[PDB]
Amino acid sequence: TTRYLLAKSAAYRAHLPAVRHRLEPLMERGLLARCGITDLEFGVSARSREDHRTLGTYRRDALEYVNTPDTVWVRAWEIQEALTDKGFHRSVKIPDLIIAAVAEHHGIPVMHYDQDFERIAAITRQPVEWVVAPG
Amino acid sequence: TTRYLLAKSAAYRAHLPAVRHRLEPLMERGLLARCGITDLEFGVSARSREDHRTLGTYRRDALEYVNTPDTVWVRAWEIQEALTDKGFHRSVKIPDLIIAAVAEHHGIPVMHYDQDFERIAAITRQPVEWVVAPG
Repeated sequence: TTRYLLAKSAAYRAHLPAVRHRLEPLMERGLLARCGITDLEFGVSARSREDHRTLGTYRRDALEYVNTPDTVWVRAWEIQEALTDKGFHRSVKIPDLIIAAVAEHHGIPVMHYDQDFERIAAITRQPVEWVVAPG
Repeated sequence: TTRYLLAKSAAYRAHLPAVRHRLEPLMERGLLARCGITDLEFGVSARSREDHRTLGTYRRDALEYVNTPDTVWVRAWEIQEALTDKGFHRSVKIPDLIIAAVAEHHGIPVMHYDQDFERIAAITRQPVEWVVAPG
């Protein structure tokens, strides 16, 4: 039904059996999504220039593209402001703010393995989901 | 004449006398630029929610805005690919790729204090400048 914007923390664990068990059916159904910044974070995992090309081909084959509206910069600033008094603005990574803003714009959950997405969602009220139960 | 897109590595050193000596005249002349992502990285330095607001007001008063075109995501991916064989894709931060793409789009140098901008410029041939001589 709804797609999930897959965050690095889950993608980098796609090889673990429980995580694969969740991600493979979503992928086969076309329910995993990517955007500009999640592709960039995925590209860090390349092991050669050609492998970076292989990874790009995989991502374009396996995850549905969603656009990044130009509102993400201010939205991320708003979220960062709301995280500041608790001090989370110094630990929540800038790319994760952008990912959250993209997912919120499209009305899709972020699928992740990082409590920081729960810290963002406490502010935005947007849907987020652990790829597998954290415990 | 030309503006400079100010990167975090220089902004975070604005209090050092040599750096202030370079940045204050540029600021007074309206020659320092900001974009969505450089403002986000600056916001990490806030020391309270209200201070985050103070910092935002300062940035809007002190640095000229430039837009972030939707081409930055693919441009950053291209740069990351060209950094991959040397291994720099695993150390050059995603926000710095975006900053470089913004500056390149606008034809303005990045003003920085991080050799990673020189690694990017070796690929793109775009202008970059140390805020003060690195040595």
